[PDB]
Amino acid sequence: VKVTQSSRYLVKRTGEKVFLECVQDMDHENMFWYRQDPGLGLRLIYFSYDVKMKEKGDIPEGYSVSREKKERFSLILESASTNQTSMYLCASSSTGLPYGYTFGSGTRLTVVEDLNKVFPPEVAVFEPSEAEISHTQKATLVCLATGFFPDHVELSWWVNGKEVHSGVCTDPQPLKEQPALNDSRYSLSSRLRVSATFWQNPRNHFRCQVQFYGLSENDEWTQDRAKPVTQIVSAEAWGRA
Amino acid sequence: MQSVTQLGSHVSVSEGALVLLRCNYSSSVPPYLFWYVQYPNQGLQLLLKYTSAATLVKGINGFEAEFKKSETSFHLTKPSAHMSDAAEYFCAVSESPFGNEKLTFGTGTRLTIIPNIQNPDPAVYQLRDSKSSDKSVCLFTDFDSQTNVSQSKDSDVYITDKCVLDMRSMDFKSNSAVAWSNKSDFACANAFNNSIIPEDTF
Repeated sequence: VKVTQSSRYLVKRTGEKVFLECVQDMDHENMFWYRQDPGLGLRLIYFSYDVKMKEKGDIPEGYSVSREKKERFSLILESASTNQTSMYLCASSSTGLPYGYTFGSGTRLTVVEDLNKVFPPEVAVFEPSEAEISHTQKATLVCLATGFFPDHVELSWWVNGKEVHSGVCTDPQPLKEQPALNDSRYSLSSRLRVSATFWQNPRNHFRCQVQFYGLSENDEWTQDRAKPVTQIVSAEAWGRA
Repeated sequence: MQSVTQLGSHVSVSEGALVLLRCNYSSSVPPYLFWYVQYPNQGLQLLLKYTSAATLVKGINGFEAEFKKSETSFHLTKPSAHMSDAAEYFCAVSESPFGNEKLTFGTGTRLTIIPNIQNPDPAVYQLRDSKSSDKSVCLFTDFDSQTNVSQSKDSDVYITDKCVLDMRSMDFKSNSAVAWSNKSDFACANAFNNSIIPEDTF
């Protein structure tokens, strides 16, 4: 009772033809592909009400679809443009059951006019200001993630091997490292706040983790530098007296 | 199930205040309506649905909506907003009583909740972790939500907007923005600048 999409992000070049799959284990007759854009909510591209059937949504232009088996629903972009840059959402449902839609969990796709522009993030951590600690008896560590294109990162915090959610804020949007360049690179920051005693106890471990999603192994380059593949870049710091 | 609109793509309300998210529909046939919420990181999830089973529908996370046929509306409300309500919200409509057959969504309302900072001691602080290379971040923190951080002017200096962290176990929340540059003539004590409080400590 899950609907799974094939990849959670993907990167592709202008003019290329793109294939996303969706799959579901509930024996559902109905499957739908939407896309999601800020300001525009969800817009239905295509749907299918049985194996081999298809029907245009409100915005099929540029797309084509393929329902081969009862379990699969593929969406196909005839030729990538930057207005197909979006979050793609699959959903499935049953004609008979009274349960409605089950949604997949997205695939973000970004389309660029030049594959050489994608980079991982370098991840630094900054340790608290001594002056905060004394004035408040708390301790804010800051993480920067920098030098990433495209904006595909997922930043988490880890404290003695267990991830944490209390005491954290991350920028909802990153800022543009270079605000003129059309395909400018990106930076993101987060914060982790803890009582200063926690910070003043070198038995405690903190790590800033930044999962990036770039090129898949199939993609093709040879610039001298590492192939910018999906990866986790961390940084860390220990407690301090 | 013909169409839907959500007037107000962005609502910001104080923690504890009334939440109201608009939804209006047109339908040539009998409509069935649905509200979905999408939390920052995760996917879409049913908050509530209307079926011709009663007028005032009650849903998850403390929400409610009224199906008012005489205005073509199904507005989402919650009397007292919680930090954890921050999310994007979508109204949909279907011709099927269960939402099996195609849903038409509206355009979304982004909900932002404004923390009530209790005892603010605003300050700018210098952090440098001594791995020290192309390094010096400045933290402006513990300010009141009255205060907004304005963008950069020197285009080679970076400020991030304010963010809100909550140390649940100490029923304590606090706002912060970060600023940084590699430039040698750059100082925390003159890095932030705008809509800024005199009592800022250093």
